[PDB]
Amino acid sequence: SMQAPHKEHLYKLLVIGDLGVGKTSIIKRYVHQNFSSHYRATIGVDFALKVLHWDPETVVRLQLWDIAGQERFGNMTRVYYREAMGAFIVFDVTRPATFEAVAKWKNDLDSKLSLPNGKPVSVVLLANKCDQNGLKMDQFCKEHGFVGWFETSAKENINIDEASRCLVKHILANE
Ligand SMILES: Nc1nc2c(ncn2[C@@H]2O[C@H](COP(=O)(O)OP(=O)(O)OP(=O)(O)O)[C@@H](O)[C@H]2O)c(=O)[nH]1
Ligand SMILES: [Br-]
Ligand SMILES: [Br-]
Ligand SMILES: [Br-]
Ligand SMILES: [Mg+2]
Repeated sequence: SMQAPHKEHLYKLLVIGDLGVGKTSIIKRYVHQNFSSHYRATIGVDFALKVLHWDPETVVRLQLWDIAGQERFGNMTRVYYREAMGAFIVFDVTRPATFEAVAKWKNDLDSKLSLPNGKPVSVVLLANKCDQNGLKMDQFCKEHGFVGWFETSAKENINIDEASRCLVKHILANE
């Protein structure tokens, strides 16, 4: 048979952002290679598993937590975030009110979760629905403690493989 991988990683990753920004769609594209325009609102939280053959020696398993957009108005997001090693925070480029919610989610996450060493977790910002300022997005990341941002489309499959690759790169880098 095949030589077993040298190393296998399992990481919990959060997907957060306000109602309808595309959290579920990004996960469905990334994991199941599919999209539909039909809005099925998440109730509480749903889960998916991405297997990355990271290198010939290395598997990375990503336990994706698809959190519903109104969960930040509840009382225990602290439980949702427990043991996560990274997050995507998503907004809808067509609805600027969802961009305002990004800092709300980021502040909620950073207040309730740190790595064992007390460091904040790696977070990438996804500017989603780009199928429907570069410097300013960079400045925003530096001001709010994001490692990166990408324009994404679950519909056209833009930059979702790249954003996830770059987030896992950062999570390994703190190891
Ligand atoms: N055009 C376009 N529509 C998108 C994209 N991503 C999501 N949508 C649509 O936007 C709507 C909301 O998508 P969801 O993935 O359910 O959003 P959500 O953030 O999971 O919503 P909640 O779970 O209710 O908080 C749906 O009608 C999707 O088809 C995208 O990249 N492009
Ligand atoms: Br539809
Ligand atoms: Br809301
Ligand atoms: Br809103
Ligand atoms: Mg959803």
